[PDB]
Amino acid sequence: LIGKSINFLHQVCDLFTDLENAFQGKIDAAYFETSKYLLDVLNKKYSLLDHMQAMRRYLLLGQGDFIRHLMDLLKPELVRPATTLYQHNLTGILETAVRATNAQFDSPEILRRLDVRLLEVSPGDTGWDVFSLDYHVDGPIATVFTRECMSHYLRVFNFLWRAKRMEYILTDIRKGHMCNAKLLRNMPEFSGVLHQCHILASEMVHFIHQMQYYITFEVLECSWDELWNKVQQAQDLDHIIAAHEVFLDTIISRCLLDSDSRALLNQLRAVFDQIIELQNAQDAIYRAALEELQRRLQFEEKKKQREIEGQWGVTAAEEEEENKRIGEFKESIPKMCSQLRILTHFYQGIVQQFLVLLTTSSDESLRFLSFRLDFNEHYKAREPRLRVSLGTRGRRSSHT
Amino acid sequence: EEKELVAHLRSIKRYFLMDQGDFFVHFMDLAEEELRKPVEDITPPRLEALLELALRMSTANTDPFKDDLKIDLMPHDLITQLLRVLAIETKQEKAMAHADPTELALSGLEAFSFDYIVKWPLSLIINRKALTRYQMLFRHMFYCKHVERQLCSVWISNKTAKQHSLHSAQWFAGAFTLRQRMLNFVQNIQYYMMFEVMEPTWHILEKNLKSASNIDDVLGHHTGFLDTCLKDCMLTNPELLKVFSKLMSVCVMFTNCMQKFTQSMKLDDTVQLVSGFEATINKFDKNFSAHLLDLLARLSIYSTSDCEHGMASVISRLDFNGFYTERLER
Amino acid sequence: MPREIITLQLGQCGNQIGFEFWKQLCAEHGISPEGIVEEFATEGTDRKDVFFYQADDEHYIPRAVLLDLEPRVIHSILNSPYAKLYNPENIYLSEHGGGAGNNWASGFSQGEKIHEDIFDIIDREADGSDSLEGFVLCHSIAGGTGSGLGSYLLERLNDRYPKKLVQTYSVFPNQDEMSDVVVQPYNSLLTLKRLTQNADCVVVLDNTALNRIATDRLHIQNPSFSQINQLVSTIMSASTTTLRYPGYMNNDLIGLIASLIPTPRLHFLMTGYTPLTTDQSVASVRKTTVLDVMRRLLQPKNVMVSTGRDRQTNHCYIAILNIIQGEVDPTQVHKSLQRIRERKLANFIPWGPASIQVALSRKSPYLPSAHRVSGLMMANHTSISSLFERTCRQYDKLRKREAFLEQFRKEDMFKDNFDEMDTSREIVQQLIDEYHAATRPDYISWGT
Amino acid sequence: MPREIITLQLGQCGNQIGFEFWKQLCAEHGISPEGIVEEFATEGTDRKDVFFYQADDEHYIPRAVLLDLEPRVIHSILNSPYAKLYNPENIYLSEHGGGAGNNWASGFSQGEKIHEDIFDIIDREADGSDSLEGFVLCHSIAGGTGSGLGSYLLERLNDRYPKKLVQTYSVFPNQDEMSDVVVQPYNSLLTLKRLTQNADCVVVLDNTALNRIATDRLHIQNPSFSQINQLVSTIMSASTTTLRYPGYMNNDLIGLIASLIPTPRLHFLMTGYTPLTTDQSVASVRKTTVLDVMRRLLQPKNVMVSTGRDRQTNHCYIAILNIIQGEVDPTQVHKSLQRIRERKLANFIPWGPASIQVALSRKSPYLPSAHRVSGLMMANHTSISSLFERTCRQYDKLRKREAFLEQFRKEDMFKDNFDEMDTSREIVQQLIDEYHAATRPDYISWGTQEQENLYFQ
Repeated sequence: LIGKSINFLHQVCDLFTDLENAFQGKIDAAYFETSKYLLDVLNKKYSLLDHMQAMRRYLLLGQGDFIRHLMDLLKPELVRPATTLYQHNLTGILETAVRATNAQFDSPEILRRLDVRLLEVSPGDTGWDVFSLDYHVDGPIATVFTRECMSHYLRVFNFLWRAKRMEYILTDIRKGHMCNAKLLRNMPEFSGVLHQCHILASEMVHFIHQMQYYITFEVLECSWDELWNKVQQAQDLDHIIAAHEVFLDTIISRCLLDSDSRALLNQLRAVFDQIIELQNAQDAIYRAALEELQRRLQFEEKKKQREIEGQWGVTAAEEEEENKRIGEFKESIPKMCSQLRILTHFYQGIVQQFLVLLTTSSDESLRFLSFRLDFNEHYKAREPRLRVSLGTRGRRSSHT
Repeated sequence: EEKELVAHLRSIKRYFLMDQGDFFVHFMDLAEEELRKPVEDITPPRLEALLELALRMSTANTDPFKDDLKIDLMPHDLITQLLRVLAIETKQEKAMAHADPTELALSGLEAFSFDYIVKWPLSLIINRKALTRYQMLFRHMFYCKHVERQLCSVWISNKTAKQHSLHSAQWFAGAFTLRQRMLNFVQNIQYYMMFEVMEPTWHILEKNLKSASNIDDVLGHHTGFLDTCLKDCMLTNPELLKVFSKLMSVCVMFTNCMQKFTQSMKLDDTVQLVSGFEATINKFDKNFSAHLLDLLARLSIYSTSDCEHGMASVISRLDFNGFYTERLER
Repeated sequence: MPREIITLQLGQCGNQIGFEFWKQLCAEHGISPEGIVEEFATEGTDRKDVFFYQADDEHYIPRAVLLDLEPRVIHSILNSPYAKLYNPENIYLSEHGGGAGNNWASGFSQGEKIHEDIFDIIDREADGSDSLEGFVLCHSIAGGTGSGLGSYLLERLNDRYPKKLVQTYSVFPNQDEMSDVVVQPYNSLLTLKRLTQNADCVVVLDNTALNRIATDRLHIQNPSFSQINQLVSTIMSASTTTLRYPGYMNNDLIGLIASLIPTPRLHFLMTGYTPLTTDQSVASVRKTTVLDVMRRLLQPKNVMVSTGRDRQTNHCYIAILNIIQGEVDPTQVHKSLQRIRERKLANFIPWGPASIQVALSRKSPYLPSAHRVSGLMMANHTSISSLFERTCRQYDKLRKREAFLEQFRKEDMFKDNFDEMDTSREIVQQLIDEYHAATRPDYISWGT
Repeated sequence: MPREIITLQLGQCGNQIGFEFWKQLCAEHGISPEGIVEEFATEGTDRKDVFFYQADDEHYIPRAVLLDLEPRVIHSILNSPYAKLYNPENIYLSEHGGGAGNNWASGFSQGEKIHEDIFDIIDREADGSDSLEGFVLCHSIAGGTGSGLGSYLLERLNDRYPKKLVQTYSVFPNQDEMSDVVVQPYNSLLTLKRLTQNADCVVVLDNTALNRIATDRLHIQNPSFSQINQLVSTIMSASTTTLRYPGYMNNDLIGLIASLIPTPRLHFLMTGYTPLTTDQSVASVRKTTVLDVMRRLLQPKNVMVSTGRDRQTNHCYIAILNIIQGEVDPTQVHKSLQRIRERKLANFIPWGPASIQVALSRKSPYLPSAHRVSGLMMANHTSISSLFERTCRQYDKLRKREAFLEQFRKEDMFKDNFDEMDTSREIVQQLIDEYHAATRPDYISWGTQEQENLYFQ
């Protein structure tokens, strides 16, 4: 262990009577001293604790304002086909969101390590599929933040970013619906379409935001804090490496980024995709409802203005066209409501199945995602697994 | 010093011996609805959360070892378990082995025990044999408290029934007197178990643990403590335990009947319903009195033939006013 | 959760007794007069929620409702150290400040006028209580306001928490002393009526008995009215101890009174305490023995109920529970039982199961005990009927004479007649008869 | 980009409440009263940009527009330590200083007179925001000026930002104190109307519950209006903490209100907080038990919201957003919401997935919390309509009696008729119907005139 620690520092940072025991204690003490010196050298030269803090802030979503701002900025971009995304443009958007959010207050050494990564852009891909945070690890810190650890951290970052992007898309849809309700108050027949869009978007936002919360806090933030605490408490360079690897593996598993949680990750990804589909459908419904409301308001305003000018408020042809437009809007409102309800029901089914898989997942963060997705027990009413998982195991260990 | 045997033992007293009455009150308040379900219908999450509420809610939160306190749901009710154990090498062994396990879904109230996590090297002293004895004591006190709570609920329900109908007050007098005999009985049994068995055996343990010369002396004193509490709580006599079990079952059935009648009267042939209720109360009173006289008779028998001087204390507590004395003579 | 007790404070005397009771309960639970947990109350084994309710996440407020028909007592409560103990919404003061004029009926009518405030107080205390057992009304039966308002509070406590048990500590007026409050016998009857109808167990606190205990046991030659109120508060504490000090058994008020109250009518309880000491008499730590404790608790001179020495009737306890704390020798307990039997110092009910329950608990570090070993007895004893029967007879004697009825006729409840006083006297007579029956095997048929 | 919130300060009382809200947000974000980040505020983990805008790289200026018909409050703000937080061009004070005379219609006319300044402030704050979420209107429902000006600000924010969310902190009047403003019900009705129609989420803070808590816990016989208003501002702050303190979830105003506002019309939210403690009672470290906490939360004396008993609507939760302040684990928040569901404290829509969203955020190190653990719930529950329906009915009762109307007849909005009051009553009725619809699977069609006509028959 001593020679290994020395090599890490270099490359990364009674004898007459009982000969066997005379040097054993001395060998162990020298090993401990050399290993401690190696770990201190690795920390001082490679900023291992600083790299871990950067990973926590960016890849573990610890800088929650930064992740929020990134997702909000990406929402209008990430809905577009990824083939039109420029990695330079995505990095610029990330930097702009940082400057517009509390991420601007991060240290330049931390902020320089938080970046936007664009995956290989394919047609039809959304930004949620290609956006990730990354944390560059090198030198001695790369012994603790190994390529596997960095990949797991980036996986958790991307998963949280995708979930937050879908949540924010659905939140923008619902915000548009709610705001346009004020405009559509003069078009009450169109208000229901906006309300249905708001409901579907709210369900999708709830699902995506709960998945992101679980991943970023229960998995990512906790595992990052454990890594940082272990590194600060590390007695040797190998102990620091092992503790950081274990932390990263825990983050991957609980954020569903490990190899074993791949089925849970697929179910969560399908839930996020159904939430994004619901968000897009709700945004389209709300856009149509707001356009109809604006047309009705413009027609009413023109009628009032012509009446004030002493002209016949609407021509019989213009009045027939206005009545036809209002009729078409009202007939589309029940249709829009039905489409939004269908999208909401599909999203809710996908979310319920994801929550069931998460509650059956070994990862505790996935159980927290299931509990959050069914806070009002909607998914618990739809997914039996979220109800069963907490009740069944605790009674069995109580019988001994 | 390093394994804090006395601190762990004080934690065990706090939880397993129901020394923290406020803790048990809070726990039973939070958990009563969940524990009343069949063990299969109980959500273990709710029991763990009620335990945590009771831990955070009691003065045990100042106990550094409170996290070693666990909820344990026993696979068998305490009475069947003790009768099977006592039947070993007895003529009853075959009867218990051939006794079909009654299809009565074991309630959490009957399955509830504590467990206590002892780490090495302290796991040498607070072993599973000790923890199981602590679980037996806990479950016994919890069941006594359940019977007390039921008798008080029947009391409250009857006080409410007395408020809604002035005319029904005459019919309620007999149910009140039955409840009062059950309540005085339950409280005196709980008092014996808590202050003459569990408390004395714990004080003996702490004194003996203070006099221990080695870890084996501490283990010996703890085993002797547990065995003394087990002996003095009447847990080692299968006939007394079986009579006490029947008495508590009759008490619970009486309290459930009184609660149902009071709820019906509050929500509200009625003369027929009242005569049926009074007949049920008189049948419960007869059964309770018969089981109580059999208990007092058995305590007197063991006191005279087996020199179990402790059994005379049970009798004197049970018949402190001589209510059973004429009945015992009869 | 603890079995919370709502305190109803009625009139000047009742409000003083309630304030002193809440002070004593706070001291036993280590609650400051301001509602702050005292640093000395480190023994978290006490049920503070029994005597205090949480008003907010940080402030513990005594569950006390101050009700008076005269503003002097309510203002004195709001000017007392317990001003922060009571919920300000739980303090009802009559705007007219005129009191009940020493008229029980006027006090009852004022209680009816303050019914809304009192039941709001009871509901607020119940909602702040996780497992509210019920309300305990502390009042004097000798005045006009405290007796009638106490009965009103008891009625409203039964109405507001109708499914919860309500035990009361009702101080009955002395019937052998000529009360300067000519309507006191009516007031005493009304208080015994309310205890009979709305309480499940009533511990009768005779101010004559309080004075006797102060003289013979506390060595107080002239017990002050404040000392009588403190004795009544001590009696209420002793009767509520099983609710306030949780143990293996009798952890709730309904559970505590269940063992004590065989029939709803036989709810007249007598109390005894030993050793009894006045606050001033703390100096001499009397080495009280178990025999001395049991004898004084069974002695009428130290008992907080003034029963006459009936030589013809074997008055008896329906049930007695003695909770003894401290160093107790089994041989001393045995000698105590022997001496009690030889002297027949206690008669027990013959008609039902009764025992002394014993729960072992640590003492409060915040409450100074004047005795190296102390014990409280709560008992249902037929000798309380002698207080209730005498109160009923005095009530009938006053009502038949219309004595002090002019003060009651000012209030609507007594404007046309004094029928409420006669009904109170009849209820107190029935309560006395039922309590006397509880000493006899025929108590099973009592009230038939 | 962060979701900026524009603060609209209406009338004397509303402007004072808004100023204190902005002060509290600054304290939580470590912003000095002058708008400068303190040198000690090195923990850049707080989201100041949610409630404040940056004027330069160093100076954070509140997105606050101060509109009053009486100059006293605006001058007091400009004479307060927070004078430099607000844009001085965003402070409108009526030269006449006479206020609205406790007339809701006068307040609306004053808002119309200060429309340009307030909407210019809102637009300036939005343009400085890369991804402005919306405007938050701060006003009082009891006065005259703040209610009308608040309704005007909400209307103009809805008109200008039709794709942006509008969250409101709507203070309901104290019902236990006799208001000197006899026309308060008209003001309250207009404010509830504007929150229902033009806001996307309204957190109702009922001063009546604050007064009840002051009475029962502080032993205060007569709780003043000021303490109730400060409690209401605290409740709004707690409900907005998840928007103001970014975390893993609900880190933006649109994200915060999305989880709380299930339908665009059913946007009337009720709030609850536990454990509630008064700032003064820090002295007594109360051994509150978990059982005592849950019982007290259910006790009306400890709940910071006085919801009316609606007898007509089987109220249910439409959507719930939980803003948790302090050290919060997302799994613990989730378990808490689960336990709330087990107790059926909120009924959710049956036609789609709905839950209480849980965001885990770090607490501000600079703000001392009087409570070891605190939590805010924001929920849309139809029983909140019972307060708004009662306010509307009282407004109609006053208008039919012309009570205190002489102050309103001075303003153009009420000179010829009281149509603004009837429109406010109609908006509150539509809000009630939508909240009732939001309890039903037909919530997809909530706010459609067919459902308003089916719930009013």
